[PDB]
Amino acid sequence: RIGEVKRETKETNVSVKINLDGHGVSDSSTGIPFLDHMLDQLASHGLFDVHVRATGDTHIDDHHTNEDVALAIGTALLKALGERKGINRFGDFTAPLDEALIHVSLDLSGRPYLGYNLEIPTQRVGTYDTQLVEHFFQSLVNTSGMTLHIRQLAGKNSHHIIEATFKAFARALRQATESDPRRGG
Amino acid sequence: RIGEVKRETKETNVSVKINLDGHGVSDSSTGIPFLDHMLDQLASHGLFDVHVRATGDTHIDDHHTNEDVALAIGTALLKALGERKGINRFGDFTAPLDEALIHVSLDLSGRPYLGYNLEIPTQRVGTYDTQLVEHFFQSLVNTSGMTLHIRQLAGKNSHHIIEATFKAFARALRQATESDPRRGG
Amino acid sequence: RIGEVKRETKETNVSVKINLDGHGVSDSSTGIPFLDHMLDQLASHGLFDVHVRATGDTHIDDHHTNEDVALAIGTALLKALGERKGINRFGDFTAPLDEALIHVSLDLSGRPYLGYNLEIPTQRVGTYDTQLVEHFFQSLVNTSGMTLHIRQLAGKNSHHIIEATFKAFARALRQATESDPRRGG
Amino acid sequence: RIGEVKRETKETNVSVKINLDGHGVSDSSTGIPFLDHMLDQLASHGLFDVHVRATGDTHIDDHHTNEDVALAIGTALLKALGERKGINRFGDFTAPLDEALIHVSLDLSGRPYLGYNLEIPTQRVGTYDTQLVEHFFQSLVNTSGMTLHIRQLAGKNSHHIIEATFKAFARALRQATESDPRRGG
Amino acid sequence: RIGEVKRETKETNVSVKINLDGHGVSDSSTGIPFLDHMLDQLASHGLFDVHVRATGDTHIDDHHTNEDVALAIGTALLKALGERKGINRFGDFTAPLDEALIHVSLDLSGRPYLGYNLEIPTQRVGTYDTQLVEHFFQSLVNTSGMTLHIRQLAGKNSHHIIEATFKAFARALRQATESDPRRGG
Amino acid sequence: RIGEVKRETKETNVSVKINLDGHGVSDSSTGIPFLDHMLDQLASHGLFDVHVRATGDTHIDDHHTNEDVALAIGTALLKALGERKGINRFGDFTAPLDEALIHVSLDLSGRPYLGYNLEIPTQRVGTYDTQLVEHFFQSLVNTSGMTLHIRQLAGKNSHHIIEATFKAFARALRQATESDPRRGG
Ligand SMILES: O=P(O)(O)C[C@H](O)Cn1cncn1
Ligand SMILES: O=P(O)(O)C[C@H](O)Cn1cncn1
Ligand SMILES: O=P(O)(O)C[C@H](O)Cn1cncn1
Ligand SMILES: O=P(O)(O)C[C@H](O)Cn1cncn1
Ligand SMILES: O=P(O)(O)C[C@H](O)Cn1cncn1
Ligand SMILES: O=P(O)(O)C[C@H](O)Cn1cncn1
Ligand SMILES: [Mn+2]
Ligand SMILES: [Mn+2]
Ligand SMILES: [Mn+2]
Ligand SMILES: [Mn+2]
Ligand SMILES: [Mn+2]
Ligand SMILES: [Mn+2]
Ligand SMILES: [Mn+2]
Ligand SMILES: [Mn+2]
Ligand SMILES: [Mn+2]
Ligand SMILES: [Mn+2]
Ligand SMILES: [Mn+2]
Ligand SMILES: [Mn+2]
Repeated sequence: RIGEVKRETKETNVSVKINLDGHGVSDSSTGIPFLDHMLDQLASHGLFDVHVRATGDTHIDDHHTNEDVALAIGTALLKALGERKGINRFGDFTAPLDEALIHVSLDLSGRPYLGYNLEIPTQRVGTYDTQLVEHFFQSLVNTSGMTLHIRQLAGKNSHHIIEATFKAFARALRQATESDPRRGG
Repeated sequence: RIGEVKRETKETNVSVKINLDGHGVSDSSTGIPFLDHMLDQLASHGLFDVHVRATGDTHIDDHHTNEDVALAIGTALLKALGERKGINRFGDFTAPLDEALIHVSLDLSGRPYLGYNLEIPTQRVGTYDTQLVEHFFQSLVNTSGMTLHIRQLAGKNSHHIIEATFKAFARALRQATESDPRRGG
Repeated sequence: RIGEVKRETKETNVSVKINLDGHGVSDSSTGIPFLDHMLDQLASHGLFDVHVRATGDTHIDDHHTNEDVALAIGTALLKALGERKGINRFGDFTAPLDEALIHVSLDLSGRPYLGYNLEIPTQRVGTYDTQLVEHFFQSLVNTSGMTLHIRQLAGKNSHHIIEATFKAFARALRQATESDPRRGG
Repeated sequence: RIGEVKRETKETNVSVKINLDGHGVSDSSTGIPFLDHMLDQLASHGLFDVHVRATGDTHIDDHHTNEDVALAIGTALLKALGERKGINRFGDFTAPLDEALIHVSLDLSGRPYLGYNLEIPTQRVGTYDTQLVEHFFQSLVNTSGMTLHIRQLAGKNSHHIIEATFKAFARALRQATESDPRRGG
Repeated sequence: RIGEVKRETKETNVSVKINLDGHGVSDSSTGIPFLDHMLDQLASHGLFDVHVRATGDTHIDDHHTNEDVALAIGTALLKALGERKGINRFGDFTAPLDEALIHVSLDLSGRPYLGYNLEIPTQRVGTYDTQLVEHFFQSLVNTSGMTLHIRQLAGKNSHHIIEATFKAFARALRQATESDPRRGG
Repeated sequence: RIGEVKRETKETNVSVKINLDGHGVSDSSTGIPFLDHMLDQLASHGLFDVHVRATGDTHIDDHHTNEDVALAIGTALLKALGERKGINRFGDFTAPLDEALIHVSLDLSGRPYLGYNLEIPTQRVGTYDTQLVEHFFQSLVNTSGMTLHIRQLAGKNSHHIIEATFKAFARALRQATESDPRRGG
């Protein structure tokens, strides 16, 4: 079960491929290094094999090369799934880091939606603009065709809240499409 | 594992049977057609085989023929279970529709309770009186002997909130009694 | 410039075709008659030729046969456009009815968004559920791939506010894609 | 998989052993009888085999013999686990009693934390000082090395809230370390 | 219709030329790269041919080399126009990006004014100081001799609000001076 | 009295050694230079001999290489102490910088706790993320096994508040364990 999408514009050049049924292998180098620590989380905890290579204009702000990565993961994930048959289709999970809880629920059925209730106190994490985290999941929703609710329940630390939502999105994505129920189709 | 209850009063005539271990088959025609769309949800997502035939006085308000359907599903579900042995007994699940989250938790152990926190903005959905949804689960609780907490977390659409709680009740009922733990009894 | 989409599920059967460059001709019969008065407005004021034939389950609530009409207009409108070249791409317009102003702005470039600020006082217009008007434009946005801002500026009348936003959406859709600028491509 | 810890000070004398992979057997007599009803819950619902023998100074307040029990369960649970390999590592669960919901989430990875949001109305349950329940889980966190979030969602009954958090901690501890994912190590 | 202004002080060295009647060609390299992405917008959407070469002291803050660019565009734009005859003279436009609306209105008649109602949440975009955007249009107003009202109507994203006002200023500047009415002079 | 801890993970490589009874000598180079100015303060004012060598991934945010330094100082400090005998065990001190008072109290007896009441106005000091100062003392508490209360009493300057708490922690750590009372053991 693999979907691979290449996509190149005048701003970015994005190469994306995902094995949906796989192991904790990860090779994914974007132009900004903080996404590389977050795409490790949906490889080791979601047990996906994700491969991202993106070259973009970080000479200017990082908004352009974060859209085109997140848009390409969704088109690869819509192409990874087929005619949706024999999957659980519902993924819900909550995951603590230190002091912080995120609850992530998702639907993976045609219709795109993003509910976003996180509030990050600081404006940069290391060098990541921190207003792009909602824009990562907004771009992932619009091409994958999924409903997604992300809710913060506790916690005040910028590196801890963003890493609690990428562990909880990974565990709730391998519960929806990766696992299978008792029915056949 | 089947329980079947017939029940007839001067107002209604209700025939109800449930296969608790079954597939996504559904034949259930009540006097009001909007329940028929909701009992489809606890057949396809709960993987139950539910059979409801009710004839009642919809010449007057629909309050009378909604009690006697919901009372008969519970007596059939108490008769579907036996001496409760080797079941998980706890069912919790949250399920998104577009913009709306419902969290449903349940207990299935003797004691009846209903906590209800939904707030529906409109007063009719198509023709369904919308004040009967809490009364559906109040009648189902009192005969099944279960604790039930239903909590709205987001969402403003009458057809979306009621369909998000009948998908989440179904997935949380096939987690409590249908699945079995590692112990035998 | 024509796009035609047929779409049939277990609930509805929808046939939709749009001439984007056309005249004020209109033949469009949905299962609910109040949409037929509103699709007249995007034919005579938008100068589109829209043809809708939908058969659906109005035996239950009208939510199901309003999605599948609005989803099919968008896929027809994405197929009416091609590689977007030589269009204005921006459509903004405000249109009064009696006492009521709606301001509609749109983008037609890939990314879907809906901003909705209307507040209708009553719950039915004639028989139309009135909570579906936002759901009409939510379904039209997700398949057409357009940003859409709809803002109420004045007015308290249910038939006047909904008819002021379907005149202003029509005039702002024939300004974006139908008219052409001085450039060639 | 067994860890056994003996620990004796001038105040208490505590003997603690836990089979982490086991059945619903329970023999655990502390000096105060209300802990004995609560350690039954993490034996039958968590499917652990816990053995506690503690003799302490209940001639004075029960604060001293509740620390040393809860400190010894954690050191036994850190010794029950080894090099943490091939476990789910995340345990989240919510469990109703009558009218009361507790949501318990946990992490079991090195770092200790306790978030506590319960509010018990009365000051004694039978004879248990009721300000020690947070101190039970504070002592269990500091030696086990786990993050733990405990959140009350409803309910006003002292015996019902404390028994809803010891059923939900047990089900969320046999989900984190007891169950195993599809990966090997 | 071309105006070209060279201007050099002890701090900056600015070379600016604008073809007002032209096409979507753009070669404009300032010392800070985020202006280069914004001056692309008034070339492709305004259909102007703008040429900016500025060398300045970005060894210190960027306030000095943003004034002298914006002051030189206005003197070039006052020299691009002549005795104002046969132009529309009024330019108003609103332009959505994702979630954000800016309404820009302008006058181009002698008298300088700037109304500014934007509120940007963050303090840097990539490396641009974000308090200079109002100072860009304040310097452009004082030399061009135009009234300018900029009003935010929605939106919370720093890169989206600033790019929605440079698309709407461009479309409202090619409506005022570039297009011509039915009168001759 | 020396404890030395080496610790290496996939992210960092930390070498830490502390002479608890020593002089004002300091050689400690972490990957981020602002910790090096703060570990000078617990060498000259605490009269400790601390040696830290850490190599970590400052290619991404500094959160990872600040945990593993602070975790290694605590394990070295627990190994510096032995069976705690003949020490004062209580350390309390308040220390002014310009306009700012911090009161630091500590316990060094088994049980870990951190109370943190500082509020820093800015978000970076030079390049240090400033949300990590509480996370420094949270990691130092969990491995050393000490209670620690840090309270701000006055002051508004980011470099002055953080340097007032590292002078007051040093003087309160050489009062607890370094000095000895009149008793022998
Ligand atoms: O969760 P872990 O312990 O497996 C490693 C984390 O990814 C690193 N971390 C520590 N604090 C925040 N992130
Ligand atoms: O959830 P689906 O997409 O399987 C079909 C829904 O039952 C129909 N629906 C669409 N909006 C509200 N209900
Ligand atoms: O706008 P008109 O006058 O062309 C006809 C309207 O469509 C009918 N109407 C009158 N009030 C509300 N709608
Ligand atoms: O939950 P049960 O019914 O298995 C027995 C309970 O432990 C006893 N109880 C009844 N109310 C509060 N506790
Ligand atoms: O508006 P577009 O899609 O033509 C390209 C934008 O300029 C890039 N962008 C995407 N988000 C914010 N800016
Ligand atoms: O406290 P001092 O004067 O010994 C030197 C300080 O460490 C340097 N300093 C001056 N302001 C803030 N820090
Ligand atoms: Mn964007
Ligand atoms: Mn991390
Ligand atoms: Mn009743
Ligand atoms: Mn439905
Ligand atoms: Mn819908
Ligand atoms: Mn009308
Ligand atoms: Mn205590
Ligand atoms: Mn009890
Ligand atoms: Mn200035
Ligand atoms: Mn841009
Ligand atoms: Mn951390
Ligand atoms: Mn200093």
